[PDB]
Amino acid sequence: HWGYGKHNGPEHWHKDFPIAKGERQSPVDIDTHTAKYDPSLKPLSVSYDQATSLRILNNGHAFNVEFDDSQDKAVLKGGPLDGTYRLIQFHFHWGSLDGQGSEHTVDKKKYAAELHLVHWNTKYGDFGKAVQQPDGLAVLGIFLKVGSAKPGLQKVVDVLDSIKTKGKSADFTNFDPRGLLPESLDYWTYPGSLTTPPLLECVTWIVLKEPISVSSEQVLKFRKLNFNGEGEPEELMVDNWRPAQPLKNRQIKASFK
Ligand SMILES: NS(=O)(=O)c1c(F)c(F)c(SCCO)c(F)c1NC1CCCCCCC1
Ligand SMILES: [Zn+2]
Repeated sequence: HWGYGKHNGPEHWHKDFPIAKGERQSPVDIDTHTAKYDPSLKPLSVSYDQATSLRILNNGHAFNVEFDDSQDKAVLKGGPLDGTYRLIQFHFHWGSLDGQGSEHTVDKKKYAAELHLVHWNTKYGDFGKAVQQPDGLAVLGIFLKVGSAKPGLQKVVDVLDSIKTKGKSADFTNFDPRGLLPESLDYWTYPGSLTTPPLLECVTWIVLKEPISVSSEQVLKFRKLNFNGEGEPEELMVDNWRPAQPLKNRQIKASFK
């Protein structure tokens, strides 16, 4: 039942998912002035050389690019993390207009979209068990602004026409997610949650400071996707973002300056 509309959208989620009002919900606004520089934070280590993408799927809420995570192929480590976290999928959240679409905000600024690369802590053996643990997941979030095209996104954008409606999927091999990163790996980090139901409080959030640029043509193609399934009334897949939630009793740490 949950979704992103007036009747089932973020302000309703708490009724099925009481943790919506919990103590470590995501996303948040990143107050860049109150984020504490922490010289003990390590460089983030992003090892995507061996990533094996499998499939791309429209689930009715967003689209997911899935990876084979049955061995240590694409991993995130260091940064604020202990251990090794395996990439399982990436997805995006975006707006009906370029002035909104990101879930995290930076001194209240919305970006056109936000990419989330979702990784799970290999000490919990699989993703289902990891989401039940307070350090189960590390999600790397990257802002998108509109300007020049991102060449390494085009393969994603071109296949979207083939997964237009809910439940459609396509083969999606040999996609390299290093094509989606910006130059710098400076980050903020905080303890938070999934941003969609079940809203589990299991995420170490790592949000890059530097956005990537994507073209208006690229983001426009995102907005041509549908929330409905084939042969239902067209509801464009836009504004699939959860707004900033109360920071509460949490500190956002910066890797830089
Ligand atoms: N937004 S997020 O990065 O915190 C996030 C996770 F980290 C998750 F681990 C999950 S669990 C599903 C894994 O495929 C999740 F749904 C989302 N959110 C969903 C966003 C909207 C569209 C539904 C598709 C799955 C991602
Ligand atoms: Zn997300």
